[PDB]
Amino acid sequence: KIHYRKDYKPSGFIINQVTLNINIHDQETIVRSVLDMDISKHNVGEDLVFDGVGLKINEISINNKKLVEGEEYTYDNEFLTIFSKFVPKSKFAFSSEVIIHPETNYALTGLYKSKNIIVSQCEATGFRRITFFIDRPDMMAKYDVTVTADKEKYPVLLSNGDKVNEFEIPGGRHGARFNDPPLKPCYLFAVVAGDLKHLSATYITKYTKKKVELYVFSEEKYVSKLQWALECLKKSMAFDEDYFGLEYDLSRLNLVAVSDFNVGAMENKGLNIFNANSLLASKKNSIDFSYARILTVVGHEYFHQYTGNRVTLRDWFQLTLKEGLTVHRENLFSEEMTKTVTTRLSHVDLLRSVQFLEDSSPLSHPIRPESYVSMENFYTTTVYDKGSEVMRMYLTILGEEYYKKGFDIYIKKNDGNTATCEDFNYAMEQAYKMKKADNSANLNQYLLWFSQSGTPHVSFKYNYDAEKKQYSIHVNQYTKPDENQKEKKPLFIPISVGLINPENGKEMISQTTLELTKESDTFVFNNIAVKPIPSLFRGFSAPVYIEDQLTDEERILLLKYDSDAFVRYNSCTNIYMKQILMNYNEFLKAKNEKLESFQLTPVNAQFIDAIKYLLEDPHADAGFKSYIVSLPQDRYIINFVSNLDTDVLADTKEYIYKQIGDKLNDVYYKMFKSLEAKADDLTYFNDESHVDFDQMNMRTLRNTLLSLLSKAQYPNILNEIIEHSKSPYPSNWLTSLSVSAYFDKYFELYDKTYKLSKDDELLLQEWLKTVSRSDRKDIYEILKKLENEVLKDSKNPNDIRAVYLPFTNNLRRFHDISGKGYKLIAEVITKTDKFNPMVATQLCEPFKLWNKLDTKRQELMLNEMNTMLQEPQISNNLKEYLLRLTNK
Ligand SMILES: O=C(CNc1ccccc1)N[C@@H](C(=O)NO)c1ccc(Br)cc1
Ligand SMILES: [Zn+2]
Repeated sequence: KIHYRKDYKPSGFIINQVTLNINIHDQETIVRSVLDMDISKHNVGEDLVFDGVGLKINEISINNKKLVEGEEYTYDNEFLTIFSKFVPKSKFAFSSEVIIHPETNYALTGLYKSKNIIVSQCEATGFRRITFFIDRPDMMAKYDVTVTADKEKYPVLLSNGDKVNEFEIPGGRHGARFNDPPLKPCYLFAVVAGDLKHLSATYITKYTKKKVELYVFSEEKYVSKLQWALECLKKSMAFDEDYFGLEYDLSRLNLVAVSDFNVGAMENKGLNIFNANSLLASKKNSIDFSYARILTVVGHEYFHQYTGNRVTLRDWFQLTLKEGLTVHRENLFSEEMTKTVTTRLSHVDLLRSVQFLEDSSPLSHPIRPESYVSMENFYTTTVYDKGSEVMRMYLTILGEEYYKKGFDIYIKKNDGNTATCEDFNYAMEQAYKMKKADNSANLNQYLLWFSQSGTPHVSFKYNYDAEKKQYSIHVNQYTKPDENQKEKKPLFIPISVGLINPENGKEMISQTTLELTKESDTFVFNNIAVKPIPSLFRGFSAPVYIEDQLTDEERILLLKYDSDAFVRYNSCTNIYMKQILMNYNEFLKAKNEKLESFQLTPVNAQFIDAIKYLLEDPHADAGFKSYIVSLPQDRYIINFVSNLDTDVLADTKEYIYKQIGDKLNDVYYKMFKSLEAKADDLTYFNDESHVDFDQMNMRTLRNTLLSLLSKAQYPNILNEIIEHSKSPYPSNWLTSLSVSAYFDKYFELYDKTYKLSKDDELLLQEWLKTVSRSDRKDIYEILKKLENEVLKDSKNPNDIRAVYLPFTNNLRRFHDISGKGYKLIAEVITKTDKFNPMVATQLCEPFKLWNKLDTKRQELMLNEMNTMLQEPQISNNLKEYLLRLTNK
């Protein structure tokens, strides 16, 4: 079945109360469920159909009358059908007893066992794998849940709500009962059982002065890695209080880390469950990246408590209303807490690489799709990250004060209810009306951000009249037709702009957000004393392709002197892109024409001079510096080249990196040495509450320079590499492994770092990733060694994703013209699809650009997707993904 957004219809049934008994045994888990139900005003006498996947039925009843299979109900392992003739006309009880098997549930959806912890994952459609339900988010009910288990193996028992009873059971078993009176959808139900250890704190809310208990749990081995998460939770609570004025409403919040998890974390009410790699860190055993990941993922699930949990989705097509909005709240949080410009830059760099690729691929979809078949395939960077950019533009358009007023309208009008994207637009419209002093002004055009797929292109032309002191910015917007809209309409595009005086680098006009609402417009500015350089889309103010039509000399001057971090970064990006496209076509012609000699256009010398200038600026940001020395991401570049030949791109990037290194390697080396003291400062190495994002950026800059100097084979850099391997920080010593790929000591540092990584589950996975991404000529043999010596038959999604996905970014080797790379990942996708369809679909990520490559590689990748499509046991998830991806 394909579900279409236009076909939403309230249920003809009501579920008022869920009473659950989940009894965990060694070989099986027994779920007894009583559903206090009713007939709704939309009933039309239909069969009572519950969702129920993979359940072994012991018995069902209606009003303590056991139902007979065949004459009274059919169950096909997916839908339980009780025919209307046996369905009461008033308040009735439906009860069932089913058997499920968490120990062998390797799809990690529903109830499953992660190492020695039983844990649930119910969003989107996992609750029906636990018991029968009308498994859809508008079906709101009260929950009363008892869990029993062997007490020695499972001493800690958690579910939603208040623990109201704890009782011993003969046979060394024990039980706990949890009552959660407030209504919730079933995807927010959770249960956890295990030998869990914890850190805890008490938070007192800002206004009600309520005492909230905060618990963070892990397995005993890793309980020393919980401190940052707890700190991040407190920060998230303060931020929503400080920025949005929202307080936590429950008496307890639990965070739980498990080793086996399909995604990052899950916002189950009062019982947030996390991938261990997004909750656990320690400075001895984690790379720097973990600290920003934990901060964002803890924040993200907390912010869901309002945007997702208190204000609910009517239906799954509204997904971006909770995910896009929560990512937006997440990003505002991280920007505030890290206080570095590279936080925002990192979100743009993700959007413009990953999400732009998806939105020009055959998978392109608006942030509110009109249909789906696999609800799990709905969870995408379009829905999340373009969703967040659409959510963020409300704030750009409105400003902080009226944005907060509109957000408050939304929460006040809809708290405790279901909502839709239109509800949010309406709340923002009310704030737009107050801001414009015009109650006729509206945001109806803005709704197209939700329904229109594809990335708008925004282009510029300029005019300066020197005698008139008059400056004109002519703007054009354009979206390519795709499979979702033949004719694209103009969106409401807010363009944050400044005007830079090229003589002194000063701002020429006040804060200004151009509201482009037509396919084209001309914005004129008077009293402009000299010809300015425009600073366009400051902060990346709309999710668009920016065609700035500036000269490289103009872009260099913005890069040196503009006030906005993103426009500086983007101006640099654009200079690189111009060079990349030029040298690419030059390498491509020489290859196509079989030239025996040929020329390459060198990198702009004034550009290199500007990079040196900024690198030598003591007062500049170390994180920003590391962005300017890095060419754009390969998946950003691919949006600008038809039939991209990856070897020619590899040769292009190589030439450009070499050109710049040939001028700046001595600068790179000087800085790498002068940065050591502050970057590797150990003063707070044993304080897990002390987290310094500037210092971590300094290490990123050192590790970026080290990589450049190593690839360049800078004299005696191997000494620096070996000394780096001795650093206490894993970002440093795992960096020493990857950059030693260019040297004969690689396999000596392979063994050294493995021995340092093998005793921590998460640190080993980072090691796997480092090996996987190593720029090695023998990388295929090294992956085979990982498979045989380390990965083996692990079904842990973290292990599989660590071995294979970084490798897929290896431009020369993953795209080896034999197809051996496409064949290797295809085999892994098909093998993984037999037990975890969602992760199988994640492993298809490299294929998303398949139709953007040279015709030979297009054919290689298509052949492999057609082979996976032909596997007789293919999951629905994977089949539907690959059918869409290949346009079938
Ligand atoms: O962990 C992440 C990371 N983001 C993400 C992951 C996959 C696809 C798109 C984005 N997302 C979780 C979230 O949003 N928690 O609040 C989540 C929860 C359930 C389901 Br089904 C899917 C994702
Ligand atoms: Zn989320």
